[PDB]
Amino acid sequence: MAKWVCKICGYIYDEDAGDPDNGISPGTKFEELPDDWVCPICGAPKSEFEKLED
Ligand SMILES: [Co+2]
Repeated sequence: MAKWVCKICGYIYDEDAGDPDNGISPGTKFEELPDDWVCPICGAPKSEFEKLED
């Protein structure tokens, strides 16, 4: 699946890994993350992520 980078801290949201420590199962698309999910490292909102693709 796709990977997204936090433009603040460099955390990679890997859709294949999800974010289970914060309620997100592996395989959850970025678009499907709750609106108020934040970067688990720096706390940045979803707005600050960019998808890693051309
Ligand atoms: Co971050």
